[PDB]
Amino acid sequence: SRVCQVTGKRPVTGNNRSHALNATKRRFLPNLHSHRFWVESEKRFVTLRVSAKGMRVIDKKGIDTVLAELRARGEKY
Amino acid sequence: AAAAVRNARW
Amino acid sequence: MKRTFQPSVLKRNRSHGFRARMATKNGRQVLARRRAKGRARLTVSK
RNA sequence: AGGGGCGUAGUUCAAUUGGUAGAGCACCGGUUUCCAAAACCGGGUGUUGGGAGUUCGAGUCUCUCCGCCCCUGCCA
RNA sequence: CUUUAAUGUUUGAUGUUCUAACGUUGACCCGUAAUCCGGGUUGCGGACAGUGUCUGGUGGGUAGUUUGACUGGGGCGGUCU
RNA sequence: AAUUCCUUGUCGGGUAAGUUCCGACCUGCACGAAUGGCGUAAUGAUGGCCAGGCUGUCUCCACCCGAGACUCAGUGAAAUUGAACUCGCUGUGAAGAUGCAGUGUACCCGCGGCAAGACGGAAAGACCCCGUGAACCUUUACUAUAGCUUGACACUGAACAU
RNA sequence: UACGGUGCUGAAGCAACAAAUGCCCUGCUUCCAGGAAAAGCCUCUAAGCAUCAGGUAACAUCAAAUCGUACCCCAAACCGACACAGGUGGUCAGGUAGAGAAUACCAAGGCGCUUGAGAGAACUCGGGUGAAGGAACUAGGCAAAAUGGUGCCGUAACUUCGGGAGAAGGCACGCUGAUAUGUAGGUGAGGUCCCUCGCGGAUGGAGCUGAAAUCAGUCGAAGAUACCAGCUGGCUGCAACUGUUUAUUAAAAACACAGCACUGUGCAAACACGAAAGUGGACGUAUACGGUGUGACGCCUGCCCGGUGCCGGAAGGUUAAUU
RNA sequence: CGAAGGUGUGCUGUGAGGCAUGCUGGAGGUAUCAGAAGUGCGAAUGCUGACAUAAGUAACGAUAAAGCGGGUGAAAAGCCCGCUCGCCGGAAGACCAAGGGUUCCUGUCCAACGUUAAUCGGGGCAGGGUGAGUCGACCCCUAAGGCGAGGCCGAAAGGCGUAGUCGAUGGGAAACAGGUUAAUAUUCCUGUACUUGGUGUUACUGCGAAGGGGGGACGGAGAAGGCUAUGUUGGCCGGGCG
RNA sequence: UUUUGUAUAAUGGGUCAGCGACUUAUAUUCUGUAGCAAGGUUAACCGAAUAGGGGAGCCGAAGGGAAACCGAGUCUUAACUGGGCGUUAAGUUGCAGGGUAUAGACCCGAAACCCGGUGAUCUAGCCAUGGGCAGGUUGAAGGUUGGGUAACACUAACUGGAGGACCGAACCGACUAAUGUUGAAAAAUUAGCGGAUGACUUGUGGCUGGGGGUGAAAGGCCAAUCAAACCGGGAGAUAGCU
RNA sequence: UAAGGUGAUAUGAACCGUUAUAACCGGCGAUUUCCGAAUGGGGAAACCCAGUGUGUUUCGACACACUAUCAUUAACUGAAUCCAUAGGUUAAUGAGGCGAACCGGGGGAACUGAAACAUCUAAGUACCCCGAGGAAAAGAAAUCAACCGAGAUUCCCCCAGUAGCGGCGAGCGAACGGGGAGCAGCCCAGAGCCUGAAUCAGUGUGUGUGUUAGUGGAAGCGUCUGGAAAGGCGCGCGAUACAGGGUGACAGCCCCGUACACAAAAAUGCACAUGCUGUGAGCUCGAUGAGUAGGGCGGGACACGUGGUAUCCUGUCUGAAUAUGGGGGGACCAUCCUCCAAGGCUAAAUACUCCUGACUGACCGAUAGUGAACCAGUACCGUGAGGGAAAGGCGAAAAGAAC
Ligand SMILES: [Mg+2]
Ligand SMILES: [Mg+2]
Ligand SMILES: [Mg+2]
Ligand SMILES: [Mg+2]
Ligand SMILES: [Mg+2]
Ligand SMILES: [Mg+2]
Ligand SMILES: [Mg+2]
Ligand SMILES: [Mg+2]
Ligand SMILES: [Mg+2]
Ligand SMILES: [Mg+2]
Ligand SMILES: [Mg+2]
Ligand SMILES: [Mg+2]
Ligand SMILES: [Mg+2]
Ligand SMILES: [Mg+2]
Ligand SMILES: [Mg+2]
Ligand SMILES: [Mg+2]
Ligand SMILES: [Mg+2]
Ligand SMILES: [Mg+2]
Ligand SMILES: [Mg+2]
Ligand SMILES: [Mg+2]
Ligand SMILES: [Mg+2]
Ligand SMILES: [Mg+2]
Ligand SMILES: [Mg+2]
Ligand SMILES: [Mg+2]
Ligand SMILES: [Mg+2]
Ligand SMILES: [Mg+2]
Ligand SMILES: [Mg+2]
Ligand SMILES: [Mg+2]
Ligand SMILES: [Mg+2]
Ligand SMILES: [Mg+2]
Ligand SMILES: [Mg+2]
Ligand SMILES: [Mg+2]
Ligand SMILES: [Mg+2]
Ligand SMILES: [Mg+2]
Ligand SMILES: [Mg+2]
Ligand SMILES: [Mg+2]
Ligand SMILES: [Mg+2]
Ligand SMILES: [Mg+2]
Ligand SMILES: [Mg+2]
Ligand SMILES: [Mg+2]
Ligand SMILES: [Mg+2]
Ligand SMILES: [Mg+2]
Ligand SMILES: [Mg+2]
Ligand SMILES: [Mg+2]
Ligand SMILES: [Mg+2]
Ligand SMILES: [Mg+2]
Ligand SMILES: [Mg+2]
Ligand SMILES: [Mg+2]
Ligand SMILES: [Mg+2]
Ligand SMILES: [Mg+2]
Ligand SMILES: [Mg+2]
Ligand SMILES: [Mg+2]
Ligand SMILES: [Mg+2]
Ligand SMILES: [Mg+2]
Ligand SMILES: [Mg+2]
Ligand SMILES: [Mg+2]
Ligand SMILES: [Mg+2]
Ligand SMILES: [Mg+2]
Ligand SMILES: [Mg+2]
Ligand SMILES: [Mg+2]
Ligand SMILES: [Mg+2]
Ligand SMILES: [Mg+2]
Ligand SMILES: [Mg+2]
Ligand SMILES: [Mg+2]
Ligand SMILES: [Mg+2]
Ligand SMILES: [Mg+2]
Ligand SMILES: [Mg+2]
Ligand SMILES: [Mg+2]
Ligand SMILES: [Mg+2]
Ligand SMILES: [Mg+2]
Ligand SMILES: [Mg+2]
Ligand SMILES: [Mg+2]
Ligand SMILES: [Mg+2]
Ligand SMILES: [Mg+2]
Ligand SMILES: [Mg+2]
Ligand SMILES: [Mg+2]
Ligand SMILES: [Mg+2]
Ligand SMILES: [Mg+2]
Ligand SMILES: [Mg+2]
Ligand SMILES: [Mg+2]
Ligand SMILES: [Mg+2]
Ligand SMILES: [Mg+2]
Ligand SMILES: [Mg+2]
Ligand SMILES: [Mg+2]
Ligand SMILES: [Mg+2]
Ligand SMILES: [Mg+2]
Ligand SMILES: [Mg+2]
Ligand SMILES: [Mg+2]
Ligand SMILES: [Mg+2]
Ligand SMILES: [Mg+2]
Ligand SMILES: [Mg+2]
Ligand SMILES: [Mg+2]
Ligand SMILES: [Mg+2]
Ligand SMILES: [Mg+2]
Ligand SMILES: [Mg+2]
Ligand SMILES: [Mg+2]
Ligand SMILES: [Mg+2]
Ligand SMILES: [Mg+2]
Ligand SMILES: [Mg+2]
Ligand SMILES: [Mg+2]
Ligand SMILES: [Mg+2]
Ligand SMILES: [Mg+2]
Ligand SMILES: [Mg+2]
Repeated sequence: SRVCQVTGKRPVTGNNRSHALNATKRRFLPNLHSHRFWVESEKRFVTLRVSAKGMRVIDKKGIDTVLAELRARGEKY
Repeated sequence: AAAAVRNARW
Repeated sequence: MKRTFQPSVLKRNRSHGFRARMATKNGRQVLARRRAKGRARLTVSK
């Protein structure tokens, strides 16, 4: 499903407004993209379904550090 | 049941 | 004149039988309701 | 019947819409042609349907009255 | 100050060429007894396509509703201070 | 004319007599060319009209054969029903009277029949109207919205040329 | 001997002809719309065994479990609230007449339909017949009556040459005899030849079966005698047609239709169903697919781009998020 | 020594009521003054039950048709037996599938059920009855389709789908005739067969796959030919002399 | 009952018996009553506990002004001789009752909207696999053999067996009329009628689900219900109407 | 515990017991077919079909056991591709489903009200889905206050229908503060010096108190009416027992009980103590949660509907300071107070009752009370989901009527 494997972002629901404030139910989905991340330690490419916000944290945190948290989370990358 | 007898005065 | 009921044991069991009802949760909720109500005959199977 | 529109030169139409009515054709007169026409020059034409009211003043504004158009008169 | 000629800079506008993201409902290999899927090799495309947020346009495709009253029945006509 | 209001348009054919039909006329209220026009053999439980045959369709009904209806025995419903000792007439009267007034008539009670009335029975009227009722449907009614489409940013980088 | 029964005995048990919709036939011929799968079964070798195992063949032998099996099954037992004039798939298919599984009468077999008995009114239902007239009835020939078979003769406008057409209209039909005592035809024994020999071939014609036609005679009012079994013709509107539709008041001129045209769509197709994946389109590729309108065929389809859509253009005007 | 309740009677108050009694019944009832209410019914085409009305009226379910003798019985138009008559006979006969579930057979009974009576019944009651290597099902095999490891996708639920695994209405081994029970039969009995596996013996010996190939394996229409089921006639056998 | 008005021929009721509709909670105002009184009274809670404790708070004794503020005054205005609102007048807490408010709010009754499920054993379409269509006609293409042509073309005869072809049973449809209309039957029967080798018909399974399906298209059909199925829930929806 | 007993309709038959192996009651075990998460495969639930292994032999077979999926962990093997990795095969644990309400979270209406109707209301309600517990959730201040101070969370009464929100309509509706119920605080983001300290979790070991069978339990006679006395009329007695029920009409003394006094082989709850197995207490010095806070855009949650709107959550795009520093104090700034987010844990007061026991009612008394006082979620109806009834009383004793 539409779940970020790093940040855990999932679809959320909200309202479409209007000039008359009419409210209709809608959904907000993450900007998910399948990317092949190069993990140096295994000299391999591992594919992750990440959001655009998740991509930013990967550079800041390091590829190895995030995966360590993922193994603790048991997400089965 | 029934079917409204079309003895209808229009 | 042919009416709405044409008996067919194979069709009846495949449509409303115990295994057909219990295959899905919605049918399993029918069994849960009939168990809660205390029905003598849970499903249509003999 | 009821409601809207219309009546302006000889025929078809502009109108200004309170203070002095034009255009096209037709008609008349004169050119041109052997002659008619086509063409050219010049020009006269109107109670503005009828009446009664307003207004200093009405073809124009108001109301009836004639004539001619256009719409409606539907549900059981 | 104007006119500004040139000067670097900072943003953009196209065009061209790349590959490395991304695409492949191209080929081949393996998982594999498999027209799925995944991985690998390669080719093609390529900073497009596609997707997310925001945003302009369009949208009876689909919804939620409105569409007055008086009236010698109602509608039409007329009327509403 | 599946289209013509006036209208049974007018003329012709068919009939003794034809508001229909057929042929023309054109004055097309308000036909018309793929929301097709005009024709067209065949086809049609297709619509209209005419003729022959044929007949109880009818003039005008008669008889007969069966099944009910009628009588007897057995079994044994239903819709409906305020209560009834439940007549005519004229008038009155939520304005069409078995029930009021006046008057007339009528012994008590079945059975077979006919349906004029009991505003007969059936079903909180379908037409009409109303409610600031419901639902579907239409659109250049209103407000939205899926979808489609546009651009910015992100996924998304490099070099060069202007 | 208990109407049953039980026990014993028990003749002939052949041929010809006719003949299927069954079998050969999952064949043959032909056509376009081009007509499952898998396993059992047969065969082939890999790896893994090739002394073994395993395979083939012949005997002997074991095993073949479990569940259904009554009865109804076009109906009183199923579906219709009913012992309900309804509905319900397959198999079997006797005799006479007949083209026939139509129809009439019968066989095998099964039934008389679970209130009757009287009476013999009106009226109602289902039928029969009808003087005379023959659509005068009625919205309307509604209904009824009538036509009805085979063979032969004959048959118009019109036509897309197929039709129209069974057009219309008419004639002959029984029975008996003769041709010919039981014909033509079909079937076909015995016998006689031939065979590299059999469920054989060629002759051969016995015996069965058997129309159709003609002639002569004969009966009746009537010979397709019953049942069964087209009414016909003329003009015209609409739709070409076969078909489809409002189960339960509308079967039509409505829908569909072949054909025609426009338009979209280059295949990761358009489009559609799906929050998405995917699927259909299509295992198709513009001679294809989707959508729209028209609706065979024949002769044809004129003028308007102002309005509303669609398509193309992009210079300018205006204009969102953003900055 | 007769409470409530019910049913009469009498008295009494302006009224809703009250008091007392005779009978019924057979065990509860309750003054007074306060307190609390599911506190008072004729109607709502009110709800439930009971009972009327029409009314001993309509109807008693295809116009295929009945009649008689005898029997059983308390009782016979309806049951049993017999003889006639009539109806179906491409069905109104026979055998199945689907579906029903004992309605099948026998004994016994007539309250209810049967549109009447009923001795009868598909009614009540009690017994009995369904016998398979070959018929089916199960089993092997697949169609449409369903489910679906992993997988892909999706707020969750879930959706789709691969390998697979299910799913006949189709494809796959084999039995016929005769006899017999009140009710079953290609199942039981008699007679005569056949099939697929297991095991063992003997002889001869290349076997072998989730793999390959063949086969299974397939339309519509039409045309005959050869046949059988079956029928007819003759012959034969038995019986008949009307 | 509803009305200006009903013996009304306007609605309601066949009858009896039973049941059946102004309630409850909280808050607020008013009246009555009781207590205390310029004061009255507690709530939660504690508590052997209907006591007592708890004055947290609430109302009242002072108002005016938008407010700051002032205060028996105050506001307005620059200011009022003014004017508005106030100042002599007992309240408060229980209990009962009359109203109001929020809840279903006196009871019964919608057509509908929304949510989650159940249905394609009927019917519509489609998919897979099987079956059915007596009999009798018409005689296409093609083929053969002639006649004709240089070869065709063409023509004749004979073979052939084409068709949403013809007549007509089964089968399927349902056009007309009669009956039937509390029926034999909640759509049929009888006599006729159309199709009847096909766009046919049928058996057994399967698939498509409710704003959805399916539809040779009628708003038809989707379990006797369809201009939005059925079941349960929101729900005692709402009902200025009866 | 016992002199009676083989459940009920429901008799009968044949028997078993009587002083303790009848029966009955309780604790702990044994057995526990088939279906069902159903788990060897399949399936039209209660049926069909196996595989492996051990052990049996009458050579026909037979009896047990194991064989689902997923998650986690560990071994062994094992591609493209040399290592590897994916994948594959075993073995251990754990999970699957059901169940009333309450709880947290993910989604989320409409009717209705506004006398119409869009914002709003209904309502974060109904419903769907996920997860957990006996409670859950929340919870140890980047909180409030206001220059005085308070000191986690939850719940009740006030504050108050106030301040505010609102087509400023309908309506919605606090907080501060106060009174109560109940109170409890800690750990990591790191290393030493001490040392096993406190405390917690496992378990045994006793005590105490329950729970799951039980034991004893006081005291009346006469007469009258009457079918029968518990009633009438007399005369007694018990009471820590006059709560109730039954007994032929109304029983303190007839029976069962009640008040009191007692009881446990075995299992188990709770609490205290104690022993082991883990568990670390204290001191010093450090460290102080970054794609986070904040911001732009779009929404949502706070009573607060974008409004001048603080605060909280974030789909999107950005992005700090970091104790010499940050957050909040309802736009915003300064000053001043107060606190230290971006890591966690935590009992009590609170909500609910499918179920167990006892007791209570100005609650019902067979059309009432649960739909059901009765073999009721049954009969019956519907393809199905689902809907859903009617029906109690002989008498003291059946003595249920011999003939
Ligand atoms: Mg109308
Ligand atoms: Mg709309
Ligand atoms: Mg609404
Ligand atoms: Mg009005
Ligand atoms: Mg006319
Ligand atoms: Mg004429
Ligand atoms: Mg004409
Ligand atoms: Mg036209
Ligand atoms: Mg045109
Ligand atoms: Mg056109
Ligand atoms: Mg037709
Ligand atoms: Mg005609
Ligand atoms: Mg005639
Ligand atoms: Mg009368
Ligand atoms: Mg009278
Ligand atoms: Mg009168
Ligand atoms: Mg009479
Ligand atoms: Mg009569
Ligand atoms: Mg009459
Ligand atoms: Mg109105
Ligand atoms: Mg039998
Ligand atoms: Mg029948
Ligand atoms: Mg019926
Ligand atoms: Mg029945
Ligand atoms: Mg049939
Ligand atoms: Mg026949
Ligand atoms: Mg008669
Ligand atoms: Mg008649
Ligand atoms: Mg006749
Ligand atoms: Mg006669
Ligand atoms: Mg006559
Ligand atoms: Mg005559
Ligand atoms: Mg006439
Ligand atoms: Mg006449
Ligand atoms: Mg006729
Ligand atoms: Mg006739
Ligand atoms: Mg003709
Ligand atoms: Mg005409
Ligand atoms: Mg047609
Ligand atoms: Mg119809
Ligand atoms: Mg039909
Ligand atoms: Mg019809
Ligand atoms: Mg058309
Ligand atoms: Mg244009
Ligand atoms: Mg243009
Ligand atoms: Mg009482
Ligand atoms: Mg008395
Ligand atoms: Mg008694
Ligand atoms: Mg009451
Ligand atoms: Mg009353
Ligand atoms: Mg009655
Ligand atoms: Mg009688
Ligand atoms: Mg009568
Ligand atoms: Mg009578
Ligand atoms: Mg009668
Ligand atoms: Mg009968
Ligand atoms: Mg007799
Ligand atoms: Mg006969
Ligand atoms: Mg029985
Ligand atoms: Mg019998
Ligand atoms: Mg009797
Ligand atoms: Mg019986
Ligand atoms: Mg056998
Ligand atoms: Mg068996
Ligand atoms: Mg077989
Ligand atoms: Mg899976
Ligand atoms: Mg699937
Ligand atoms: Mg299988
Ligand atoms: Mg089969
Ligand atoms: Mg049998
Ligand atoms: Mg062929
Ligand atoms: Mg033969
Ligand atoms: Mg009346
Ligand atoms: Mg009435
Ligand atoms: Mg008071
Ligand atoms: Mg107190
Ligand atoms: Mg105070
Ligand atoms: Mg003053
Ligand atoms: Mg009050
Ligand atoms: Mg009230
Ligand atoms: Mg045909
Ligand atoms: Mg035909
Ligand atoms: Mg009639
Ligand atoms: Mg025809
Ligand atoms: Mg229907
Ligand atoms: Mg709707
Ligand atoms: Mg409902
Ligand atoms: Mg509600
Ligand atoms: Mg209601
Ligand atoms: Mg199993
Ligand atoms: Mg409203
Ligand atoms: Mg627990
Ligand atoms: Mg004791
Ligand atoms: Mg920190
Ligand atoms: Mg924001
Ligand atoms: Mg503002
Ligand atoms: Mg505002
Ligand atoms: Mg804000
Ligand atoms: Mg941020
Ligand atoms: Mg009673
Ligand atoms: Mg009740
Ligand atoms: Mg009850
Ligand atoms: Mg009762």
